[PDB]
Amino acid sequence: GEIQWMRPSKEVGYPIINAPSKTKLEPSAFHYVFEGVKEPAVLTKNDPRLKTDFEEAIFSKYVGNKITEVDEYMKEAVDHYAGQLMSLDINTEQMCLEDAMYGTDGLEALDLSTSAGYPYVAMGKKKRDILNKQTRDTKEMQKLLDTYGINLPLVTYVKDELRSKTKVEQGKSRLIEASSLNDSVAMRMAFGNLYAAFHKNPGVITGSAVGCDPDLFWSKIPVLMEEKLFAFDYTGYDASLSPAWFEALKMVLEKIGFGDRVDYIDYLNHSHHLYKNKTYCVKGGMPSGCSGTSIFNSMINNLIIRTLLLKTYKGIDLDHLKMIAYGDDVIASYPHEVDASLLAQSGKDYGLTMTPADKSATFETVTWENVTFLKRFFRADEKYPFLIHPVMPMKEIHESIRWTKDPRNTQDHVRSLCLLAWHNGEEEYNKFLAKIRSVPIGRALDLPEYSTLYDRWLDSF
Ligand SMILES: O=c1ccn([C@@H]2O[C@H](COP(=O)(O)OP(=O)(O)OP(=O)(O)O)[C@@H](O)[C@H]2O)c(=O)[nH]1
Ligand SMILES: [Mn+2]
Ligand SMILES: [Mn+2]
Ligand code: NA
Repeated sequence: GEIQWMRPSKEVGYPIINAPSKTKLEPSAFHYVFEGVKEPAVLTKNDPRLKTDFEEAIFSKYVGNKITEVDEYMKEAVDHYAGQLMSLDINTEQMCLEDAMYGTDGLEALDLSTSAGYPYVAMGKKKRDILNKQTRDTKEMQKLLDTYGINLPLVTYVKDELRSKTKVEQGKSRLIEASSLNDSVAMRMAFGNLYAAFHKNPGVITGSAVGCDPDLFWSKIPVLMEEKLFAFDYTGYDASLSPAWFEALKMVLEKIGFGDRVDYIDYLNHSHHLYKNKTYCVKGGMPSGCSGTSIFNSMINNLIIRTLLLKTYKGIDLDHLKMIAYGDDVIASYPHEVDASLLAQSGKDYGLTMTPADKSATFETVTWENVTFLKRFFRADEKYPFLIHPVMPMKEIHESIRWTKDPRNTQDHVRSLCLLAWHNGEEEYNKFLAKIRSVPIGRALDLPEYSTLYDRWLDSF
């Protein structure tokens, strides 16, 4: 991913975009009952905390495009992966504007809370002003489509979330590249059925975990994995992606019956962006707020891992590559051990910064004891070991609970944390409930007891 140019939006007929300069995050009722070292990410260039140019820091994620074409390995990876997906019978039909808007089996309705992007975010129009769950009115959308078309600029927003102290001082705030509602609707129409197929088939055949339910899914994973596990995390995956990777992606779409709309993928690749008063163009890089981002990111990852394997271990049997990805996050396995550090090396030649899974200092052996996927661990239940607990560290949970965006969602927010936490064991969960109930707000919430959660879990399978 690399920025080709950037200049004043007025210089090209575009309005300056307004983005709140104030975080919605504020200390919560539990701010002092729990330990935490994260603060609301920098949202503006002014933020007193800064220690380097904001503007520069945020965009540095666009490290450049390391590769130019789709080499032999990438092509073989394309063939093999496209091969597996072929065994899914993925319906190649377009998705009717209705289902694409209010959802259907295997796909949720568009999210009404998130932006609507240009031009609507500059005309003042909002999402609830275009559709409604009970009506399922295509007409209003339809008109806007005919009126403004597709391929509309991406409105870039700085993401309002918690970040480490360093990532604050280095203005390393993450960006949300929101795509116009039109575009999103189009893409959901073109790739609607693909999305469903994936959401409904998390596993090693899609090599995707998107739309999965950790409480149930963690138990199917080990069965799917091969003997030896390997993993690593990417540094700025999305932005590092070169145009070649998008092509490989189209080659895959093409082979599975979507050669039809591979055009849409071009839009994610060669991007048109609006950030404040400035406008820029990006060659490569996956936009963060786009319909399919998650899935396409995962499909590309299936291609990447296959590529570095064919390139490094000639003769390797991909049919025994068992991997599951979720965007940049991946968990893989092979009958034989492989050198992650070595694969990481080939990664650079392909423009990817891969590192020891979980900020390790070095690439060590990956085991069921130390492997994590989605920040979660795998831990067999003491009473019925054949059931696996997805275990999120408490530190993460402690961090999230010390803050709040909307006081009216404290019930839902804490409840959620509880659904993650209890897997850390009953003793641990109770200490958590205890502290929560050590202040008025907590004591007022409706939280599930350990035994309630654990039983409900046992029956869920
Ligand atoms: O809205 C956004 C923006 C960014 N991202 C994601 O954030 C990633 C980069 O933004 P991060 O701040 O998470 O950096 P990092 O995780 O790569 O840092 P390290 O672990 O390597 O030290 C990208 O690779 C993309 O997956 C989102 O998921 N959503
Ligand atoms: Mn990462
Ligand atoms: Mn990740
Ligand atoms: Na881009």
